[PDB]
Amino acid sequence: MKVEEILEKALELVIPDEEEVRKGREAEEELRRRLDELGVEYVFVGSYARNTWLKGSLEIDVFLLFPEEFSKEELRERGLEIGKAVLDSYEIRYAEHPYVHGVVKGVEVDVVPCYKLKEPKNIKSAVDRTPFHHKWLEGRIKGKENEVRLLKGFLKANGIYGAEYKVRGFSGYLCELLIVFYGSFLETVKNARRWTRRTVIDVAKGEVRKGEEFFVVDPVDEKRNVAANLSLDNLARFVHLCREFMEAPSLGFFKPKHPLEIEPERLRKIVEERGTAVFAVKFRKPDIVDDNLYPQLERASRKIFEFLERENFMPLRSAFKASEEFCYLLFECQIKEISRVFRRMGPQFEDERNVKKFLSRNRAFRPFIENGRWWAFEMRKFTTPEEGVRSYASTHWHTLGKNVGESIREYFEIISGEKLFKEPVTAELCEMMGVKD
Amino acid sequence: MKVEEILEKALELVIPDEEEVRKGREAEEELRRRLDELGVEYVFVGSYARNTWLKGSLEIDVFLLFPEEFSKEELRERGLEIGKAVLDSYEIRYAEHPYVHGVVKGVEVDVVPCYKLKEPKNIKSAVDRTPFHHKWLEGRIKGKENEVRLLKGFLKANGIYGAEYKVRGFSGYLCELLIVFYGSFLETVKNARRWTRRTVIDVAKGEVRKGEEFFVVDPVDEKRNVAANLSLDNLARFVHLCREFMEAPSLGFFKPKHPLEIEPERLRKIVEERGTAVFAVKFRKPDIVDDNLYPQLERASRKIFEFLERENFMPLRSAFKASEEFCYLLFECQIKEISRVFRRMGPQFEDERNVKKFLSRNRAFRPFIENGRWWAFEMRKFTTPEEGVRSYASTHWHTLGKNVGESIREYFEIISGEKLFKEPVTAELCEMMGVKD
Amino acid sequence: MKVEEILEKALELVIPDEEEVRKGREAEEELRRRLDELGVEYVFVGSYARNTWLKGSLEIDVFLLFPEEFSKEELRERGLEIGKAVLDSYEIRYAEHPYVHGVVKGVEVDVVPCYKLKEPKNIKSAVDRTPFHHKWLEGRIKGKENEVRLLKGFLKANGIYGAEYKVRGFSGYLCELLIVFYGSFLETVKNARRWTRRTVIDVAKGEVRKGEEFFVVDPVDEKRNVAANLSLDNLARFVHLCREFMEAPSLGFFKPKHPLEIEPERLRKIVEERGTAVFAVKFRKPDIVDDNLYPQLERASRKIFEFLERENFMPLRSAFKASEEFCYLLFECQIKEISRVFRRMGPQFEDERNVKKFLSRNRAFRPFIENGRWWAFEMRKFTTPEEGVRSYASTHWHTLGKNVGESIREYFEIISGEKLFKEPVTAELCEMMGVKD
Amino acid sequence: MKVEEILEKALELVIPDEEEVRKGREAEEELRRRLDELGVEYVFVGSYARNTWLKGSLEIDVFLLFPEEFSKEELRERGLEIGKAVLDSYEIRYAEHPYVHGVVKGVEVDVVPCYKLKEPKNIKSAVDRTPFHHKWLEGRIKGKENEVRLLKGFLKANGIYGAEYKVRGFSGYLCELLIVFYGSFLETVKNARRWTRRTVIDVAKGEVRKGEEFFVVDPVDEKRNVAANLSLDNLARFVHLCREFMEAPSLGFFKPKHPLEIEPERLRKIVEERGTAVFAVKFRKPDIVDDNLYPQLERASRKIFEFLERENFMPLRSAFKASEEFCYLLFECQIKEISRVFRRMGPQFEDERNVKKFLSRNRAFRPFIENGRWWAFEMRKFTTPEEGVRSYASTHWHTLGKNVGESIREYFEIISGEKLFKEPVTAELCEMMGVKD
RNA sequence: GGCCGCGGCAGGUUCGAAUCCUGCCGCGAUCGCC
RNA sequence: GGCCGCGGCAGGUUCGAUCCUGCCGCGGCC
RNA sequence: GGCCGCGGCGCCGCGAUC
Repeated sequence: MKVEEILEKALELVIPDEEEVRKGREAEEELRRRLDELGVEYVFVGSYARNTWLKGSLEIDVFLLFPEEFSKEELRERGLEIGKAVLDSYEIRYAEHPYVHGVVKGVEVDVVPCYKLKEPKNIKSAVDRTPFHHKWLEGRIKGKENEVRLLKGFLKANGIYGAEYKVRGFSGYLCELLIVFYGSFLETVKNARRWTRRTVIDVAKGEVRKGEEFFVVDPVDEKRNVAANLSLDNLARFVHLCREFMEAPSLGFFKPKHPLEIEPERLRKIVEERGTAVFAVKFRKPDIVDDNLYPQLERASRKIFEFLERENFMPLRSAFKASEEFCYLLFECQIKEISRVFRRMGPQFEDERNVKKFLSRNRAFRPFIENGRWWAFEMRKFTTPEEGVRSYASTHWHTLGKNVGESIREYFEIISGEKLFKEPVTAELCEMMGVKD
Repeated sequence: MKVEEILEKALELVIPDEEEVRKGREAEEELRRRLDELGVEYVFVGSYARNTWLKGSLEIDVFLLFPEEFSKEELRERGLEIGKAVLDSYEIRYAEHPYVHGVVKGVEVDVVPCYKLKEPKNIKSAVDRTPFHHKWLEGRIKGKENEVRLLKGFLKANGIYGAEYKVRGFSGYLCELLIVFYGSFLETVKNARRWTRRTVIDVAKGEVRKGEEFFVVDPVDEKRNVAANLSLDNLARFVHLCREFMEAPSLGFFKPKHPLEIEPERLRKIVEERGTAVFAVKFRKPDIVDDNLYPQLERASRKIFEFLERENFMPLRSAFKASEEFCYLLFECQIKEISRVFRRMGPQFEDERNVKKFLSRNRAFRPFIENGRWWAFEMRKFTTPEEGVRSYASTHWHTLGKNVGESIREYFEIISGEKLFKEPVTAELCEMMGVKD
Repeated sequence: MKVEEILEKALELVIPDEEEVRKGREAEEELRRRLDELGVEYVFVGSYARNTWLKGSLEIDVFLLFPEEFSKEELRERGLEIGKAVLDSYEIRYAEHPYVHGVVKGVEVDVVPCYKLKEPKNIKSAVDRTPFHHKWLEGRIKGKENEVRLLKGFLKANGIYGAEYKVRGFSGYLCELLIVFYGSFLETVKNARRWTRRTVIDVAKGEVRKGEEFFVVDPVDEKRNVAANLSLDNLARFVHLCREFMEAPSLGFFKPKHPLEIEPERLRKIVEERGTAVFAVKFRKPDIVDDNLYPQLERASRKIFEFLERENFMPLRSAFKASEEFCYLLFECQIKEISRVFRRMGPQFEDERNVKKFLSRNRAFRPFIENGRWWAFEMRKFTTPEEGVRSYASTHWHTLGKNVGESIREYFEIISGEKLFKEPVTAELCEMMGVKD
Repeated sequence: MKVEEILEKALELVIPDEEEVRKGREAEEELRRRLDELGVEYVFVGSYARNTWLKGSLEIDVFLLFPEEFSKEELRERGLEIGKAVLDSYEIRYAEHPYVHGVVKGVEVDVVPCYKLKEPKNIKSAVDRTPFHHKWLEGRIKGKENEVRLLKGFLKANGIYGAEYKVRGFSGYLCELLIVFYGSFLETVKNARRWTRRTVIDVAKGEVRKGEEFFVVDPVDEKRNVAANLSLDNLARFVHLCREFMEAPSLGFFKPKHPLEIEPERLRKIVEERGTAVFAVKFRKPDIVDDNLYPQLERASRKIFEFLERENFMPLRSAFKASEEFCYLLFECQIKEISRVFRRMGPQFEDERNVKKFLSRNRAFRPFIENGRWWAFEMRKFTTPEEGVRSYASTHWHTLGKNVGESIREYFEIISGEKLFKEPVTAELCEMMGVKD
């Protein structure tokens, strides 16, 4: 019902209120006062500094600017001292390098040390790019803050905001570049309908061209792809989302979807209708950050999926879920059970030695010749995908990711049938099988 | 035990007794009397003329020569007419060209018209080579007829004698060429152990060499392969047989093996242990010669096998049988049941026109994106190999051979489970599954 | 004396003599006989099959051609089986697939299994590319075999033939492509003088252009760089060698260089005069193949080099050496000894709290202010590069390569002075320091 | 069935048939005529001369009796000449002394030259004792030939007949002495039940004593033990077999046992259940006689076993097998994996010089004092028995037997897991793990 | 010839060997043994 | 006459072409 | 199997090379 009215109502869901702004302003003023006491060079960067952060996601980023002369150690020591002295309650977090996360008057704050550089050519670390990113945007994004907020809220409600591995979606910095390029949320959406997996957007040169992959050229560093970790599938989803929006605009595009929580009985009747084998590999979650866990959950799923393909259980899709205590690898297979007998390949009839060897082994049934080479009927170790995976996870745990694999070595179990519907994975199941609400 | 005594004992199971010879002599000289009255050019050829026919398989071949001053049409008229006016209880058989077949004083006889040719260059038809074959062998095979009979007996015992499509084995002409080449039965068996699927035996040039296929060069025409209809798997079986015989010689090799009759309950218990689906397509046998029938049964069997692979029922082997009234196509699949749901591939996400068309269809489940393409869960019309073949044979009867397919069109039934073991196909089922005695 | 006369004398050094060719032919014949006996499809490939192999380096490569339907497991099983059967004193090696290395009539052979492909697009495997490399070259290289041999000998004599990691030079395939491109060894050398680190040679297209890296396009796959593992410095050395050859042609360019082998006393005096700290980290060689060992020796020596840079010992160069039992990482530093006392950075003067903490630590000497920042004199844990490396190798063994690092972790020792000159590293030290003959 | 009838039945499996006697008798009488014409001093001895040879194991032993004047290599080459001019198809053989082996009219013959001695005082080698052994037995054994053959067959059916190193059991001569001592086969078995590892059987003195070891005094030489190469464990096995036989007599004791047939999968499941490390050392078999090979395989096994004990992998049992081309050294260990860290013992605390040296070695962790003594943590060079054996076999190949060790030096593999069950060692693995079915 | 058991000499391992393992020699045994 | 192989034509299948079908001549096989 | 580069926050994952 009228795009302009929808976008107007969508701002309410995204723009922070007076209270949250005032909460940030008071923390900012206190933060600067404490920093100025220490005589350190610093700069406020990121979403807060440009006023492009979402309602409910207030977080202040302060970058400490140190001379190029400093060592990495000196960069760390000094930085860790400034951070502790300036925050009410601090915590040492780790990324490319250590830094300090904490709180100032109720507001979350990151204090990150980096080098003060003259040109982007000296950029070695990623934290060294962040100040240049801010410098490039601070003037170009003015007046277009709410457009950024619309784009972010849009992506967030559809589960593709954030470039972290859990999402493999759009980074905040990517959104702001898109707004600078197209000028508004609506124009971004309109043009995105024609994006391909070979689209190259170059804000600095002000042009769109064709490349080898979907590439958003960092105006600060032409060799960097800002959308590097945006998956092909999430790109496709954004493009299709944009087509749907212009076709029939709705405020519902900006509203987070409520997961499908159906009764285990309806779920049982669905699986019965589909006639598939549905089961899960449950194991204890490794104590590691999301950015290590989720690529490993992806790897473990893929390996078991490929195994299921090789063993002729014909997997349809896989999925996974991480809770606080347990992880789950979910699978659906077209084959509930396969015959015990299978065909074992032998040598060609010409090979006297190896045929003799092949026929020497005792078997329940007689080998045979087909198309000039020997074959033998032999017996499978397992005849259901559940037991197949039980065997694979037992013996090939080392291939299911470093930490995920090691955990599966210590403990795992196969859960199938209606017992699986008791586990907290019904939402992932319904999504996996494409269940309509 | 030893070879020398084995072959001596084998000659008894191989050489026609004086009673069988006398039966043939009295039919020959009488048949010549009728060819002299009419005063027509004739010649006795084949296994009878060369005295190399195997015991029990007495059959006289008489070719009617006619001048080159005749068209392809004129030959059959005065050909068959001389045939009918010479044979007592005659009929008409169809293989290549029309010819007469009838019994004269006990034994059956075949009268084939053909041209009288000077050199083997004016050879248009295949029956034009038969005189030259006989003329090439009649001198060279003298003194080696028992060696020929041993090889024929050895082959007929193990179901690979005869080049007709029912057998796809060794022709009688091929057998005699091999004996002339190797000098004896024992030397043929000894050397054949080293035959490969690319061995070339050039009889006239007295050399073996490597080629593109198993090729026995016809002395009369170097471009012809005497072993053309000898299948690859029957070659393999002969090589393997020859190896086993030299290793542990026995008269049993010259005696046909037991029919192997298994009771329906042990057969049921076997199928259970294998865990496979076993079923048959039953239809009424077309009234055609075996050389037309068996290639069509092979085709129908293959087409259904390929359908089963394509539909992911994972067939193991197939076979077929033809009784007097019915034909059977036998199959064994590793999949008894597949899921109702399956994946249908859609267009890539950039392709808006086709994505819209792909998503417009109503389905029970939500389509999804994967690796840049759309995919849809859809439903199979059948979930068992039996039900799949019911559908296939019903709508694709036409491609199951000209006559076999037409019969299947008029009537067929799928027979599975215990009810199949009542059908007269137990021998073929046991062979197919490699059931050992 | 003339360029062409030298090339004529050089042919004697690179062309295989009659005896070696005969040794190859007879091995080939016996190998073909063994393979044909087994019925397998195969193809001779590589330098031997194309007659471009270098004098004294006779080696036969045979690829077993399997159908695409074979699984990897079947491919590997049938491959190894055939390899073990046709080769004497065989040996199982491990590349992409395990393959069989062995001997046939005194000649070394590789039997490698691969897929028989129709189009090069089905290639995701390096061994699958080899048959296509052969088909592309077998015709185009005819009449140019001696030119390839000239180029290989030129490269080998100067230690840059072979793309394996020990060499990081030119592969045989690359050499042959270059000869096809330029037509001769002389033209290749003449044009190579103008090569740069951005040169792109497109062989199939017969053009040269500029790119991001030195890139020789594989005619079978335009995405592949045939010179991928040619190091930058070895490219540089070849270009320089080419300029030198054309300037003053000599047969010496084709002759291997003999090691220096100077007396330990002379080497000692050279190091004394240079006034440098020269030492080695000695540890046991891991039982791994060259292609894993050498990249790890490169990493380890590089990591220790960087440590020495950080610790202000001012390294000049590093080198390494692998013997059968031991490995050596060699270093030369401009600093033999650094002062005990050093400068420790403190906080800026404004920071009252951290200054206090900084000044509260007990020290032998008083802290001081310089450029608005507090500093303190503190003591180094080590004062020689030998002891620094001793510490670093002890505590950071994990960064010196997985296998090399694990070895050093178990045992290493720092050798220097007269003890070092007794170790078998004289050649490497001389080269490292640029000692003239 | 009574014992008497079982023994009556057993004779059938044990006495050579009339054709075998006529074969040997004709070969004998013919072998004499050739020896008499030359006018050479000869004597028939051994199991044939006394008619005690077991069914199927016919061998004619002829000894050439030469004067004492011809020393060593004088009669060695002369007797060898006589051996050729009497045998049909001969061949030379070694084993502690030289001789000639061949055939005479299908029967196998040995021709061993030796000294003609007055009394058993002039004894030099074992070849000089044989005629005296024969002389001592030829009269006493008369009428008890079948008792000897029962004992021989009994032992052979249980793999403990023969003194050769592959067996380490009862020699034929020992068997005869035992029958002469106890009178019959049945009395030997009854009394053997009470044999201990200190039983001394003195035939010449007709008594049993208690001594230091199992000792059967040779009636020809009181100093030598006829049961010298009978192992303690085969003595044990025989005594246990005799107890079993008298408790529940059976003809089965005279029939050899078929090896245990077992699926690789069951074997994998077994090793999983046991939780042990099971692996083999595979290498090419040296071309040497059994009497040299097997003692070397025993030595190699023992050495590696002792290495495994020392390195705390806690081996259970070992075994070995020789195939046609390869040997296998099998091991089962209770430790699949051991920690990298271990304790190294240092000097006593008061020993200042040695403490200083011990502590001078740089190490990852701090040394410590325990019970008046210094200790340090250090790192193993391997953490699995597989890694350990690979290292040990590489460095200490020389000690693993003369020929066996040299072969290992050239090449060996370590095979474990499921790959090992493909090797022809399943019977041995079943035996050493005590697998029953 | 190979293996087995003792005596002698030379190495390796070690902070340090009469002893812990490798090698070269002498004397017996087994197939001292075979 | 059937089967197999090789070419051209017209339809099914699919979101749309890879894949199944039918029709005509060429070569092999019984 | 190891090495190099990319990605996300030194640890993981993915590409290139042998």
